[PDB]
Amino acid sequence: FGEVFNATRFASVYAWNRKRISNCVADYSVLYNSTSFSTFKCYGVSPT
Amino acid sequence: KLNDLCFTNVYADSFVIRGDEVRQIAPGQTGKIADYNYKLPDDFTGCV
Ligand SMILES: *[C@@H]1O[C@H](CO)[C@@H](O)[C@H](O)[C@H]1NC(C)=O
Ligand SMILES: *[C@@H]1O[C@H](CO)[C@@H](O)[C@H](O)[C@H]1NC(C)=O
Repeated sequence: FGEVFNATRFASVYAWNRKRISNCVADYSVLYNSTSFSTFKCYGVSPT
Repeated sequence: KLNDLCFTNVYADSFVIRGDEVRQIAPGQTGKIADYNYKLPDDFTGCV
């Protein structure tokens, strides 16, 4: 979560970036204090 | 239809949050407000 949501430089939208993720536990409660999101929407699954 | 109805068991809940967190005051939401602070029922009748 730290080099995805806390990267120093992001890409331009025309040359957008894609990154593989594997072999890791998805415990996002670590972003509760880290990162306030104005938008967060999920498709095909319930957030709960 | 609010002008033509009569209401049973009316309660008002009040609090203050950050602007980013307002989207979490809704049924079936995740995030720290909706997990540790204030939770709405899945079957909710009323207004936010
Ligand atoms: C949350 O982040 C703030 C700012 O970095 C920090 O002061 C606070 O101690 C953190 N809270 C915890 C214990 O996660
Ligand atoms: C993001 O990186 C900065 C760089 O020092 C750090 O201060 C901040 O705490 C980081 N936020 C995280 C890891 O949530």
